Amino acid sequence: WQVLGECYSKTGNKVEAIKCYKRSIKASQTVDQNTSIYYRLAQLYEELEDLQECKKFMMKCVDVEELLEGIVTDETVKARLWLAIFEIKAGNYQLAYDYAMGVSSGTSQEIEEARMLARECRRHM
Amino acid sequence: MIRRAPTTLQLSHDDVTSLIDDLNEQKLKQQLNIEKT
Amino acid sequence: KEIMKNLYKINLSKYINTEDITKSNEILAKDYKLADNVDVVRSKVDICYTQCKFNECLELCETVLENDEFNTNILPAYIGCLYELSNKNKLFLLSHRLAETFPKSAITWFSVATYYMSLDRISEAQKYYSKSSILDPSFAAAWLGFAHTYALEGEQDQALTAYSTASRFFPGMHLPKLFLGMQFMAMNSLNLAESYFVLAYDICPNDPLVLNE
Repeated sequence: WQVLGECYSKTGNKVEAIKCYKRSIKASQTVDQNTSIYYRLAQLYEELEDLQECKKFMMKCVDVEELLEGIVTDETVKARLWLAIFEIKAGNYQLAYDYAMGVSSGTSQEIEEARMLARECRRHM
Repeated sequence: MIRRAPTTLQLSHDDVTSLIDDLNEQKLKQQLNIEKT
Repeated sequence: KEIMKNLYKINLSKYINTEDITKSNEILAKDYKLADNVDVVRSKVDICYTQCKFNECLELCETVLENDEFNTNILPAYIGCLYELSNKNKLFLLSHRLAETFPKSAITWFSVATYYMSLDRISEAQKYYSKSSILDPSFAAAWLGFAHTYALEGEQDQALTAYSTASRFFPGMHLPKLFLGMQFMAMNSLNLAESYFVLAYDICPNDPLVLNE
C-alpha cells in the first residue's frame, strides 16, 4: 500500500494518494512503523493547502517519539521544526518552545534551526 | 564539580563618556559666571 | 541497626538537613571509634566542599589521601578544591601519578583536563574533557568542565547547547542550571535567566555564586 502512495504522489494524483496511505496505516501491525507514513502524509495536505488538517497528522508523528521513549529519528526532526514554525505564526510561543528543545539532537542544520527559533520564542515568552 | 568563574561587571565606555561630558558642561557653567561676576 | 541507620544516613545528599549530618558525624565519632573511617572523612570533605570551605577540603583530604591516594570516591572533591585553591604543582603530581596508575579510568583524564585549564590551555582541555566524558557518561563534572572550556574558549553559541544538554541530562542538580543561567547572562537574555536563578536558589539559600549572580 505504501508503494502505491508513492506512485500516486509522483504522478500528481494527491487526491488519491491520501486514501492510499490511510489504508496502509490500518494494515500496519505496530504503531512504530507509521512514523514514515505520517510525515509524508502531512506533506500532501500541505500541498493541498489545508494547514489545519495537516496538524492532526503532525501531532501523531511527533507523539510516536514520546511513545517510543524518545526514538529521536530523522523524519520526526523535520516534524518538530515544521510544527514549531507554524506555532510561531499562531502566536503561542510557550507551546512552540518545548518543540525546539526536544529536537536539539538532530543534524547540524536541524539544531541551529531550532536553536534560533528557541531564542526568538524565548524573548516573546 | 568545577566552579564557574563568576561574571564580573565592566566599566562601559558609554557611562564614562557621559560623565566626562557632564564634567565639561559643569566646568563650562561657572566660566561664564566668573565673567558675569 | 543503631549504627546501620546512622551509617546509611551519612551518605544522603548534603544540601538539605545539613546539621543532622553533622550530629551523625559526631555520633559515629563517639562510642564507635569510627572517626578514622574513610567514609566519615569523605562526608566531612563534602560538607566543607558545599559551603565552599576549600582550605578545609585541602587539609582534611590531604590527611586522608596520605593514607590512601587512590580512593576513587575521594578524588573528585580533591580535584575541585585544588582547582579552587589554584595550585598547579600538587595537581600536576597527582594527575601524572594517576595517569600511570589507572589509564582507563575517567577520573585521571578529568584531572588532566583540570590541570590544563588551571594552566589556561583551553584547547587541550577540550580534548581531555571529551575523553573523560566519553569514558563515563554519568560524570557530570566532565560535562560541566567541557561546557566551561567552551565558554572560556571565546565562542558561546555551542556552549549554550552544552549547558542545555548538561541540564537536560542531570535533572535535580542545581549547578548545571546555574551555569546555564550565567551563560544566559553572558548572552544578555535575562527573562529566562530570572527563572533559572530562581529554581537554583530554591535549593541553595546560602552560597556565594547564587547571590553574586
